Amino acid sequence: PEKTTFGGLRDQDRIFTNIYGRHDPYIKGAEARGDWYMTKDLVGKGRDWIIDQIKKSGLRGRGGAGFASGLKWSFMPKVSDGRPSYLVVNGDESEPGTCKDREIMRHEPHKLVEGCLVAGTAMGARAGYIYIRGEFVNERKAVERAVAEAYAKGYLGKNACGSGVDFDLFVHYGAGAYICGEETALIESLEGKQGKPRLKPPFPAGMGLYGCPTTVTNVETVAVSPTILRRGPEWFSSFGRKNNAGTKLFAISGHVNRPVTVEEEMSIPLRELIERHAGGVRGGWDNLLAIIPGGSSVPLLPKKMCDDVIMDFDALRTAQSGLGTAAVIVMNKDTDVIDAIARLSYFYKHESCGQCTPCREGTGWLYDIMSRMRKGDARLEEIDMLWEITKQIEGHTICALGDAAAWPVQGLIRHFRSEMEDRIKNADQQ
Amino acid sequence: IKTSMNRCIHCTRCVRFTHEVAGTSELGITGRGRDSEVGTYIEKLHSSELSGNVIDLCPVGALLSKPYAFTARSWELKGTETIDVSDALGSNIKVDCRGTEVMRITPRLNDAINEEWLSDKGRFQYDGLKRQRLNTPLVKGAKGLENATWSAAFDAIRTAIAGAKGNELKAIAGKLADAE
Ligand SMILES: Cc1cc2nc3c(=O)[nH]c(=O)nc-3n(C[C@H](O)[C@H](O)[C@H](O)COP(=O)(O)O)c2cc1C
Ligand code: SF4
Ligand code: SF4
Repeated sequence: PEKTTFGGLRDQDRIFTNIYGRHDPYIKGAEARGDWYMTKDLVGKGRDWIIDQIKKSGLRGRGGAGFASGLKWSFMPKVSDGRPSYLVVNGDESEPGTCKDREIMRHEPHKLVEGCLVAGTAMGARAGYIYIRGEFVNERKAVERAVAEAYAKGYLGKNACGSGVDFDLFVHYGAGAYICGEETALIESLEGKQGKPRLKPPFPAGMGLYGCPTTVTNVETVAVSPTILRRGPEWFSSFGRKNNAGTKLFAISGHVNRPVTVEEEMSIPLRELIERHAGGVRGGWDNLLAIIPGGSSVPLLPKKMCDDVIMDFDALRTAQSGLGTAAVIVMNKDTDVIDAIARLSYFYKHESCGQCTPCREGTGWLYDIMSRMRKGDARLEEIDMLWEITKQIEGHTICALGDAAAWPVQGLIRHFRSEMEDRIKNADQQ
Repeated sequence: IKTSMNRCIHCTRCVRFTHEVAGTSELGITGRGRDSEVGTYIEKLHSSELSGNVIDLCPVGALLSKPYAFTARSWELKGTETIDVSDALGSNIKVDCRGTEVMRITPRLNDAINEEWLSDKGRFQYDGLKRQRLNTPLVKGAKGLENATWSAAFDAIRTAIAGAKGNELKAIAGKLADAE
């Protein structure tokens, strides 16, 4: 937590404690680990107190947005106009580099349920829905068992936890779509239609599920909120830098000696994280072509930038990338960056719902151009054309999947244009 | 309705019409991404009597009029603004003609009566304006109805009316008779 240096989080400061499933993930272990401790008091203190404590903690939103959780929760209506309020937890964790949410769902189900209770009381939501990926059948079974147990002991329902508050929780599951993770597209999917995002000028706080005020929040934010109210906002604020306070779950994947999911305070150096928790890059730090810091949506960073880069939101924004999800992917010198970015382009071409013209057409265009560049078929001007097309897509789409499709290609153009030019010229030469 | 779905830009005008206005709820966007397609998932035929309006609503010719297929181009047609006698709504229409032939009938905007919609019968009944037409006066003889001039037909009607008197003369007006 020291302002000069950040890293080396201790076990006493870790929110997610059975993340590795060495203990019983169900209610007996949850109670023995400190779950559902004094939820009666925290809920009874009123929605306003919870909102102010979350605001003071500085908890920004996990899941990619980074928007302050307290302000988003405070956008919820205070008094009913005849429309109930709903809490939907976005447990859809589709992202090519992110695996972190699955461990929370399968090994800490009760922290998530208790957090849903706390947040629904903070926002005055009568009912709650936990959206889960359809592929996560076993994780859904774990969450459903947690919900049933909480209902059995009276933690949920009317007079939940003994306080004069009423909250009902349901578990809903999709059928597989990356787009269904977006806030409006998730609402459309849960209503029963195609998971196509809704234009934002109507906002979900104003009009959401069944036309009623709703808030969509990630499992990780919902899970961390109750312990934030228990441990204290100052404790949560201490770890990170200014405006970037909390600890976050880092999922290291790719060419590392040990791929691990770990919890660490934000503003750790990326080199320190990779070397301590991941065991170092396969073949040493010297053997780095590039690292994708925040899952596939954000632009990649070359080794040189990865040397001094710090694992934070605003700093990665300064480094022309972003910490969407703490899903860091490491590539060796052996790796072909072109093929991986082409696979990401195919991913986005496959995951576009097709609603708006720019995404529906430009993502397939991007995939085709990247496929030709993967073999060297293209010309040297094709790179400039590719940059122009990425600029055409960005900002002109309904949701951010167009931006998430454009960004990796832009990062490839920006940092590894030399390798693309080499591949294009050599194929013509040979 | 003729379909060339390859020309389809994925607006949702046809789907929105079929749901909100026509109310048969037959068309939808089946698919995801670029290979998303418009149409009935099963082999179904559009049942509404307002089915013709999707052709006008379609901006890019993916939905087109099968009766009016490959017969003329837009610049070739002279449009005259008239009304539809198909029913008592009196839908305001624009009849497009090349030479002496009516080529197609399309609606006009009149919020008072027909917002901009036309029924299929009114839209596609111009086909029956070329068939079984009466061109000349006919007077009956032992050989049947035969060609006659206007004077001869009027003479026969005069000889017939001379016999009849008072209420023996009877008039029956049709569905398409005009006020004059
Ligand atoms: C194409 C697309 C896919 C997304 N997928 C997810 C996802 O799988 N999980 C998630 O938490 N957010 C996802 N998001 C971000 C959503 O906006 C998310 O519901 C919202 O940011 C959650 O807010 P929070 O930070 O308070 O949790 C996605 C956004 C887009 C545009
Ligand atoms: S950007 Fe892509 S995924 Fe988002 S609404 Fe448009 S077509 Fe659908
Ligand atoms: S109105 Fe025409 S262009 Fe639009 S979806 Fe229907 S067929 Fe396609």
